[PDB]
Amino acid sequence: TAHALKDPWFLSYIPQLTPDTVKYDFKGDWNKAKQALQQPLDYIRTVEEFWSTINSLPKLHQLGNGSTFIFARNNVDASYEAFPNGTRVLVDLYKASVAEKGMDFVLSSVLGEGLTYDVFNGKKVCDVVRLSSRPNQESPELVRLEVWLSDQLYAKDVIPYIRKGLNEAGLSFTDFIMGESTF
Repeated sequence: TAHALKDPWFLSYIPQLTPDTVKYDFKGDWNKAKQALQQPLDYIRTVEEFWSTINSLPKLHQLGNGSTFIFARNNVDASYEAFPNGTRVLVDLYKASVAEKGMDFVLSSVLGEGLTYDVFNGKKVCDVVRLSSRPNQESPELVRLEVWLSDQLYAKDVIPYIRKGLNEAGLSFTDFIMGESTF
């Protein structure tokens, strides 16, 4: 009937979340801007819900610069403070079209627990996936995906697995760039 995910995931939206907008809100306090700007969207509990939610998301680049979608395992807080020995595997997707093929690969791999059994040996290292509109002068449709890891030790294994998966999803070397930002 309804095919339950290993864990439910909470989907949230932060409109035009830029490092400059946190000046309008409390200077230091991130929690203030978060409580103010963040909108809840969906609670994804099943595979059927996952695909309706994914295949019904508004295009990131068509929402303003800095606009962010957050998928949080068991409704956890997507804050860097929550994962002290953690990191975030970055994927920059240059076109709007490739960002769609890339998001499908990464979200199915994470929420579908592909990463868990292929890279983490059954451990739930990933609890957050973030997607944001990050245009630049050269790339107006630029989208950033972030795969947050509980432990940095797995990043060196997550980067080639995601890269191979993206190349297998039909993305070339120029379609995306792999990155890493520690916590």
